[PDB]
Amino acid sequence: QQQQLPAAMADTFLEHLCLLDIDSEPVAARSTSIIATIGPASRSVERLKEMIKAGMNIARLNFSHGSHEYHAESIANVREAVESFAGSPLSYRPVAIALDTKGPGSGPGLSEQDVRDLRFGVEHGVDIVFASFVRKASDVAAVRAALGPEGHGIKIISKIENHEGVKRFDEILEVSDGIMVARGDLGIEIPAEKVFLAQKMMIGRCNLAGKPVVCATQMLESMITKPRPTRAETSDVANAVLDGADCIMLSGETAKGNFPVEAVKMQHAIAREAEAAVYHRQLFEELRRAAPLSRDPTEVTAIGAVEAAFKCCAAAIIVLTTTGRSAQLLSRYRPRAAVIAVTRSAQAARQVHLCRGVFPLLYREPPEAIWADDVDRRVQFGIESGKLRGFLRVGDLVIVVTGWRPGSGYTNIMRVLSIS
Amino acid sequence: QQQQLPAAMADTFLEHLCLLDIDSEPVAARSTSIIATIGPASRSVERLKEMIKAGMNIARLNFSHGSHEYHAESIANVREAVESFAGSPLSYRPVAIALDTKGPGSGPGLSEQDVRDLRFGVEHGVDIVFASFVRKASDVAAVRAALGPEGHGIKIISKIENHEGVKRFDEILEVSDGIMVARGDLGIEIPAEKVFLAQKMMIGRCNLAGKPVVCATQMLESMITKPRPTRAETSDVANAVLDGADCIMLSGETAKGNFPVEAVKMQHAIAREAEAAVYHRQLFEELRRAAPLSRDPTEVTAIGAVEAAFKCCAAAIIVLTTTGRSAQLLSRYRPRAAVIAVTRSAQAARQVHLCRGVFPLLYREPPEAIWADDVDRRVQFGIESGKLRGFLRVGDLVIVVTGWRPGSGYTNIMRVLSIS
Amino acid sequence: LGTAFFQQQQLPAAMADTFLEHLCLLDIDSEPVAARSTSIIATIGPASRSVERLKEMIKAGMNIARLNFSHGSHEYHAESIANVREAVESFAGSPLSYRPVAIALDTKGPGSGPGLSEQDVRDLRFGVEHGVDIVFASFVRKASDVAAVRAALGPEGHGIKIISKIENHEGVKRFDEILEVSDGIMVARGDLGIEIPAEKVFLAQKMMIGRCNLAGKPVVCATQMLESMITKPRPTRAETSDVANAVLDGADCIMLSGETAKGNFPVEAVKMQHAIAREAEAAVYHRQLFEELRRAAPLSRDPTEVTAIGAVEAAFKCCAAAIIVLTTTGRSAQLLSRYRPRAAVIAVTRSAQAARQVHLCRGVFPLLYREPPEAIWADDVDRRVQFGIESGKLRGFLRVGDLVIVVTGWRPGSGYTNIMRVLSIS
Amino acid sequence: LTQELGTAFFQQQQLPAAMADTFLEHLCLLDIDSEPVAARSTSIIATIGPASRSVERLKEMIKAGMNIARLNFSHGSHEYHAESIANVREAVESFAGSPLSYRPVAIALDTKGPGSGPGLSEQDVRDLRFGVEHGVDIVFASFVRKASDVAAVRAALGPEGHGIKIISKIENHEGVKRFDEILEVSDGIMVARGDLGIEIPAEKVFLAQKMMIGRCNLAGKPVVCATQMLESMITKPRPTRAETSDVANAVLDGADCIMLSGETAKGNFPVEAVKMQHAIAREAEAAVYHRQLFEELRRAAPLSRDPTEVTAIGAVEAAFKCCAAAIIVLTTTGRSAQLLSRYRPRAAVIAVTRSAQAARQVHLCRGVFPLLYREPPEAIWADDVDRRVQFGIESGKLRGFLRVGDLVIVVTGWRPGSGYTNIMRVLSIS
Ligand SMILES: CN(C)c1ccc(S(=O)(=O)N2CCN(S(=O)(=O)c3cc(O)c(O)cc3-c3cccnc3)CC2)c2nonc12
Ligand SMILES: CN(C)c1ccc(S(=O)(=O)N2CCN(S(=O)(=O)c3cc(O)c(O)cc3-c3cccnc3)CC2)c2nonc12
Ligand SMILES: O=P(O)(O)OC[C@H]1O[C@](O)(COP(=O)(O)O)[C@@H](O)[C@@H]1O
Ligand SMILES: O=P(O)(O)OC[C@H]1O[C@](O)(COP(=O)(O)O)[C@@H](O)[C@@H]1O
Ligand SMILES: O=P(O)(O)OC[C@H]1O[C@](O)(COP(=O)(O)O)[C@@H](O)[C@@H]1O
Ligand SMILES: O=P(O)(O)OC[C@H]1O[C@](O)(COP(=O)(O)O)[C@@H](O)[C@@H]1O
Repeated sequence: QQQQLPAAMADTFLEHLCLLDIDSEPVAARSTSIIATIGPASRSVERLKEMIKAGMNIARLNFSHGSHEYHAESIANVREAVESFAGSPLSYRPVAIALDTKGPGSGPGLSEQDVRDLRFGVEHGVDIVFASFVRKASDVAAVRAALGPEGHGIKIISKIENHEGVKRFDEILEVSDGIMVARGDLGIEIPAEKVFLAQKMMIGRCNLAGKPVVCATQMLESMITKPRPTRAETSDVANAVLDGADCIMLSGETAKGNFPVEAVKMQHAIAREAEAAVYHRQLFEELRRAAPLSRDPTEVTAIGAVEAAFKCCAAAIIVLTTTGRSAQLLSRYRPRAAVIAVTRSAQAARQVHLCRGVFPLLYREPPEAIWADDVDRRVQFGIESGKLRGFLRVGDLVIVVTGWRPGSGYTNIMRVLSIS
Repeated sequence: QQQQLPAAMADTFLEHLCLLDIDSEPVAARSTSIIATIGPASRSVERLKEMIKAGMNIARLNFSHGSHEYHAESIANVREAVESFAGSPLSYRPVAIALDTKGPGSGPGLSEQDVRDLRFGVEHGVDIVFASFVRKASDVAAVRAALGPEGHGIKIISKIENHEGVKRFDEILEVSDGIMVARGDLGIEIPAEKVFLAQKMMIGRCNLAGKPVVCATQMLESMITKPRPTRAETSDVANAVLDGADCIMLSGETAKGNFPVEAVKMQHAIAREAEAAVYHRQLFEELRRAAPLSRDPTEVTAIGAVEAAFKCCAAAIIVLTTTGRSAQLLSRYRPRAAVIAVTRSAQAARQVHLCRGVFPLLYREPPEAIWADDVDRRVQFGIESGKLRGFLRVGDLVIVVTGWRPGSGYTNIMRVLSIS
Repeated sequence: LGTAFFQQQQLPAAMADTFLEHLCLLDIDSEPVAARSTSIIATIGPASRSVERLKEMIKAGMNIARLNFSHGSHEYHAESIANVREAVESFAGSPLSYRPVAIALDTKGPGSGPGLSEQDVRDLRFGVEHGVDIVFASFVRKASDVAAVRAALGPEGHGIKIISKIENHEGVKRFDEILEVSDGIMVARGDLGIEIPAEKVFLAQKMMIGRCNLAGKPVVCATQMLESMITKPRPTRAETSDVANAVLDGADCIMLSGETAKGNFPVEAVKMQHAIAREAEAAVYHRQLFEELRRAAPLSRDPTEVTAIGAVEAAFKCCAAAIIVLTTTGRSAQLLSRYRPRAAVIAVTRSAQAARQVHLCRGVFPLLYREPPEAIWADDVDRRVQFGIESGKLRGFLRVGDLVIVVTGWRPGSGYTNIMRVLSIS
Repeated sequence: LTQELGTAFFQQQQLPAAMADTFLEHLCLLDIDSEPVAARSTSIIATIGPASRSVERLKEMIKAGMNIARLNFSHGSHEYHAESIANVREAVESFAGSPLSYRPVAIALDTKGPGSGPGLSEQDVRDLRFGVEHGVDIVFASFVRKASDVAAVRAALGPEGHGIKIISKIENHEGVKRFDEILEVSDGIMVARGDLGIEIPAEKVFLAQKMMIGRCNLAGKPVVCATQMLESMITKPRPTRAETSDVANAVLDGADCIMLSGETAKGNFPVEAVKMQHAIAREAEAAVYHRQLFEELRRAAPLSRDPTEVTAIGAVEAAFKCCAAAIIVLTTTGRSAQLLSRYRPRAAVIAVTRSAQAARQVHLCRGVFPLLYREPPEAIWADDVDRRVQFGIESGKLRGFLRVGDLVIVVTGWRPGSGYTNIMRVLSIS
């Protein structure tokens, strides 16, 4: 069979490793979202469109370099390239816009420049903030305050860049929306030979907590100048996916390199192969065993849907979401099935890329008179969207996750549907 | 906590054994159905009513002793005592009627008397047939043929009573509806020291097949004369439940003994305690791992519902059934939650006692004009009944299993309900 | 390779990856070949006082002889000890087939008051004077009760093993403190089934056996195991079930109280208990049992404990017929037993008391070495090795090629075990 | 007063992370402050070239932890490689003054390959005969595609080259497909990712690496991870975040050896790359989840009636039970040490042998620390055995392996000869 299914059927992880096949082509859609740093090499509207077609999910704006005028233009080009595909909603791919802060610099609270960068992001409608150099939970609260009452929906991903941040990780993760393993600065503050330990630990604690985790810095570094990466670069990218990272990131690879689209395509290729090599048998059992009991129907429905999808090898789990939460809760159980999130919120659709295996679609049509009808219309939108994108074929089984009443947090239904 | 919950939380079976508490009272309803052999000591309509209140689920008619007139009278008195409780529809407990055949005696095929006995059972509306001395799959086919065209809906439980029956078990189970470990005759054909091996093997193979299994003969033998059983008798009963038997049975204990109701009450008491001592953590994992993948939504919904019920420690899994199949498929995954089956079929309600943890409700209310309304009215019937019988309290969580259109084999929905 | 050995003593059922597949692979035609591990304790009464009949019970597999001091005078029980030791030493002519038997004293109990009853003090002093090996302390409810029994033994009764009978609710609740100070536990289901609901007795049994297995201390299942056999020649289906399940639960010993003491079939009950125990031992799922027992056992800096886990692991790897261990106090063999190997722990000791007492730990087969000590200890141990090997070649335990694990020490005495060595037979 | 000095232990070398019941819990328990204390297991293979040819710099590489010296026969004349052998052996035997701290180094020959078309290359025949004549210990057979290719290399060595270990470099798709037959006839495998990354898609190389390492771990045969491990260190003093990651992951995957090519052969930081590979490998070994690794390795290993194999599993089990500092094994061929290594113990497998070749070759097995016993054989073998055993104890005492009060597992045999191992004995230090 295909997509490492004989390797996934193995009773032991050693058996699984021995059953890995280079000829077993991956068929599932690429789960681990790609974050591309936008710079001179990736700012043109034609090239940005190419990167979207290549699989860029999030666009990073590094506020360490660049003026507010430069970054406002970065956003416009990004938006314009994304919106050119709006004419065909069944194929429109949303892209999130993230702001990577410059950092507290001198050491104390939040830098004055960062307050001005954060209020700019709020004004320009950014979805995610990569908080540079977070060392404690008070640093996160300061960033949340710097966004104000308008920046409430914006996701805060804390960049762990030093030893203090690693030690105080649990308090930072509790108050953050997710973590970024910013290996660049981290490789300097702590010994370079200990960085993998911090990466693997953070990814593990994030997987345990259900919160997104981003692997960052020098993933395909040689591709800035060369058309093909090193054997260690392909290895690192594949291992970040195998470790359980929700996102993979490109810095100078897409910002100032000669091969921006090629780095995106390469990251996509490796991530797709690594996802099929995931030992879901033990991964799901351990994730389920580790997850505490829940009396929230959204969480209870998530584990039931993931279990049901595993049983029939469901091609996708279509979930109707409003804030992204239902999709995030399905993602935490790491299913082999694609979590197709259908939401009317464009912000939630962009943000849900931080979760692994979540494929957002934006329902652009107005709500129907009968809620039951409007719900079924969105389920069909996700079936039609997944059919033209290759996710679904006729005769496939899908798990459909819905709620009992309109509004966020009412998810409670899982239903087994047969395609067409 | 109560119902061996600290013992169930343990990561290892040894830790589970060490965590068993005598003071941890069981709270869940008694799953393992009790089959009581009706004889002179239990013929009384007055006494039958007491045994129904004591927890008798199935009434066995041993055709080795007794005339057709004697047994048609026993059935008439059983049904009289059962329909006396039909005034309260939320608390009406259905009882199945089983016919235990005399056996092939000599051997050319099915005995001449058995053909008459089987024709009688069909005419008298029996639900289950205990086929005595089954040695091959041809023996089962002969019994099904004997049940003519009318009797095609009677469940056939094959009594494995000899060495040939044990050897040819897999072919017999494939054609049977379930197995009875008839240890009486079995303990004579094969060495008495090897009977436990055959019992444990058959129960294991039946659990793996999802088919019911009955433990029979000398379970509380001393209680025929004495008011209290031996330490080995309580042990055997508890161990049959721990082994994974769907049903426990009383022969002379209830048919000709001085303590018929007391034996039923005692079997109930032991079974309730043994069910709380079940290590569901490994049991469910092994049962799930062993069960093959399925493209049947009834099957897929069952594993999703059982997984969702474990996650929240759901009070009960309310399933709407017609043939009892949906409830049986939930039972095979051995949930801690009570599978409350809500059916309009009187026969299916009686027969569903063969599956462990299935609590049937006969829905006598008239069909509503709108099917979705009728489904919800039936779903609420299960909630009303369980809540009345102590199964449910307000604020509890239940897993509700339904289907997309009316008619059997369309089950595909699992929905997390919060009581009242 | 062993052709018939593939379908043998539930080996296909033991090879299974899951316990459910293990249950499905159990075969009635797979005859057990290994020696019977779970020791049998027979209560000696009027039906079993006869020296002639005692000899039959020894040949039938009785390992320990119980003296119930609830009935009988000191003269009545001293005669029993003489009858027993007489039958015991009748087989001493052939030391290679010499089966030692332990003598246990079951106390009457504290009656109805705080402290050890006055009769119990006399009974315990009697046992010390008569050289009993084990004491079944009736109605133990706390760790102070055990200390009182140990004090009543005095300076002479130091080697005597104290098995605490848990017979009531207080004893069940205070189990961990009682086990810490006891040498082992008896699940005295008779009295226990009265103090706590009869439907909760199996819970207490399974818990105690589990905690004893965890602690490495012996555990005895007692009362009404083959109760119907007091009057009838064959037991009930529930009785064979209970006996088999006690073995499957992990009990080191099975007992016959009243089934041998006053029943028409004393030898037949012993033979039946032996037959069931042998079948149940082959049905043990050693794959998960050993993994769980190893995982649960704490790490140790004691070479006797470290050697035990290494020897049990080595025996599983090659399907060693037996693990021959050279003990002095029965500790090295007890430490091997706690890891529950499929191989027979053949204990070779010069201590007659330790040889009798080592019956309390499951799978331990004691062989009293009567030959005199050689001038060189580095010669003595090597001859003590061959003594145990030839007892297996006589008793059927071993055949040519049947590899064995040999457990010895660096110097002679108590607790200097540190060597495990893989030996090939002939 | 605050007598918890065993709190410092159990908190070092990822011991809290190793004690976890689940692999997720293990990942969550990994600590950057938990310093590794055990000796570095995964052997380092350094490619010798212009940057690493001087005897002076070779001595620093040996002190930095180089275990095997690779001679790439794709570049270089027979005169150049023979001079490299003299410079290497000269630098190695400079430390022979203290046998209790002498570190042996193996010499490997990496062949040029069959070139353009089937059959063993004509240059390779000359190269292989040269290696035999010059006493090489290992041969990295370039571009092995089937079991016949291995047999051709074994034949090309001749009757003299019988002890030489043959590590087959899997460099193409055919080699990956026909892996099981190649491993059966090879002494070990090299995951030569350089050539491999060209023959098969670059995104599928990790799959081939992880599969090969897994099958090698299953078979008990050594496995080497090769090509671009610390590539940026050829020019820069510090590696990339992906390079440290890849090195650590090769160890975590279960590779017995890690390798440096241009990194030491033609780079500006040869010693620094060796020191860096050592640093990462040491940290990655403490992060190994031995709890499931040992259970899976034991479960997967077939039952054996060979006492050498039975003693190995018993010794590894006994070492985990007491957290033995080291497992001292007496070996002649290196087989007893290899069989202990396959079960992947946390204890250091200290191999004591009188064979200089076996001592060099035993570096291919992970966690095997060879010490060459130069003392003369005693008249009675019985005494001589417990003095070679004591040599290992005194060697560990000096080399920081053994502290007083520690426990060691000692693995010996019943008679002098290969494969006669059958004894495991628990010894307390000093
Ligand atoms: C304490 N001692 C002496 C022990 C005895 C037996 C075993 S065992 O045979 O390996 N063991 C049997 C019990 N199961 S299990 O409980 O998870 C269970 C798995 C099923 O698949 C299955 O159908 C039924 C059961 C089951 C359920 C409730 C009570 N009883 C059995 C786990 C596996 C031990 N494992 O570790 N310690 C063990
Ligand atoms: C949540 N995330 C981060 C996870 C990722 C992957 C897996 S997994 O693929 O099932 N997983 C891989 C790691 N092994 S293992 O560590 O026991 C190991 C078993 C071997 O047989 C073997 O050859 C090598 C190893 C091994 C690998 C890395 C470090 N030290 C040892 C266990 C099984 C997870 N299981 O639970 N959580 C998992
Ligand atoms: O995933 P979230 O953010 O909790 O919200 C998902 C919600 O979407 C629905 O499926 C559809 O309802 P809406 O009309 O608000 O879109 C709800 O029933 C469910 O609560
Ligand atoms: O258990 P069964 O035989 O599959 O029957 C359950 C059936 O009953 C329902 O739950 C309700 O419909 P009806 O009771 O009107 O047949 C169906 O949707 C489902 O297919
Ligand atoms: O059973 P124990 O108390 O652990 O002792 C076993 C003893 O066996 C021996 O191998 C032999 O002891 P002896 O020569 O004194 O009989 C000792 O080294 C060890 O102390
Ligand atoms: O590693 P190998 O080839 O199995 O050799 C191990 C051998 O070493 C010894 O300990 C000593 O052997 P030598 O005297 O031949 O060196 C043997 O008893 C054992 O058989």
